[PDB]
Amino acid sequence: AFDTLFDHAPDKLNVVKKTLITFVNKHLNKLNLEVTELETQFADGVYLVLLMGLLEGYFVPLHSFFLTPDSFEQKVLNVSFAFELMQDGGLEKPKPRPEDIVNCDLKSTLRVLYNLFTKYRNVE
Amino acid sequence: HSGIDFKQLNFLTKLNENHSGELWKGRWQGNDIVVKVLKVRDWSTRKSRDFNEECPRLRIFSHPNVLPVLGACQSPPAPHPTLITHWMPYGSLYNVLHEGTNFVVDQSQAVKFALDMARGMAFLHTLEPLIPRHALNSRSVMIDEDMTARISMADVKFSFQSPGRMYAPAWVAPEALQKKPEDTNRRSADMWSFAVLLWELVTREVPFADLSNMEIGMKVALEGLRPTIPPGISPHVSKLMKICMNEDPAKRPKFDMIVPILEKMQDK
Ligand SMILES: Nc1ncnc2c1ncn2[C@@H]1O[C@H](COP(=O)(O)OP(=O)(O)OP(=O)(O)O)[C@@H](O)[C@H]1O
Ligand SMILES: [Mn+2]
Repeated sequence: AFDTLFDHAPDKLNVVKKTLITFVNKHLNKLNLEVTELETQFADGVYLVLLMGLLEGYFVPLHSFFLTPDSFEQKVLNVSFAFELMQDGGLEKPKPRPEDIVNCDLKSTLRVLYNLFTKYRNVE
Repeated sequence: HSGIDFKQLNFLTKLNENHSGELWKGRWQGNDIVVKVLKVRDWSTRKSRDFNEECPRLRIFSHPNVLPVLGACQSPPAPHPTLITHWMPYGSLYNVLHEGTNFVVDQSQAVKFALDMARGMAFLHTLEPLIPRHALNSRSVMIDEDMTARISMADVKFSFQSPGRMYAPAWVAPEALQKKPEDTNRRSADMWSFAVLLWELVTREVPFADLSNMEIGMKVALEGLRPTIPPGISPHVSKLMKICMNEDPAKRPKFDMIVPILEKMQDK
């Protein structure tokens, strides 16, 4: 579905990747933070945590996650916490394992970002 | 300590649904009430036990500026962990200040609100230990039939209730945006919240209204974002607001210290 899109529609894929860069910068720039590379910039879980708060209307106390993660483990925990916030916002449990995000699997990352886009289309 | 029987509740009209669950206006045992229905993902026996242990502390009947939780329905056997409190005709301080289409409260009433809240907080600060996860803000204070402001015990967050999400960071002390509660002087953190309430009573504006909650918490915590002290106010109100919002938590007064200051401001 999204896989068919990832694997067999490169022209669409870039239009979609384009959609996503605009979609995520719409929000993170408010924190003076920019996303230029979808492939890695969400790997450590921080932006996903900050994005969820920007998207669902709350602040995340800095003691609730690792703002500057110091290990693979802390990144995993951040992604997992972000995935929990996603489910609190009403999304079904994400298909990728938190490790897949941290390991920079592009399909996995884009799936998560795509499901966010399709949910949070109209948020300003 | 079996709590309130959920089946006895008369649900009259739904007032809200949000991240926490829902709120209804209702009736129970001749009381006009609101019913807060908490929706919780991965509800467990541990969380249920926790709810039943946390609720009793909110049943505070001994201070006129504290609005008790009347009781709670344990879940099971109730469909959802639920709590009840008296219906307050004017709703929240936030409603009265920011959403008051009928009338605008005058500054004398604003001073009385500040005094009511200070008295209520001084009382709550006598409790040992403090009630956990109690945050002071204009949404968590109610206004009764006679314009008495009352701290909303039904607004105290449960251990399982949106942990790691703050929906009203604008009233939170900078240290409290970043440090675990155990690592802060909670009473000083609460005085910061009161200082923001003072600012809100003076401006009749929502603090940082042009910013999202995530922007607010990130900028106050890490960029030094502060309310600007309003111009054209007495040196006395100015001095009070300043000391309550001291960057140094240790230098902020206690509530019991500002009570007499507020009392003199009604009528010296
Ligand atoms: N005791 C009460 N009497 C009358 N109205 C109330 C009372 N408590 C709350 N309300 C009203 O119900 C509205 C919704 O409150 P609700 O608790 O659902 O949301 P909230 O306080 O913004 O968020 P939270 O779920 O974190 O407590 C409030 O804005 C207020 O107008
Ligand atoms: Mn509430």
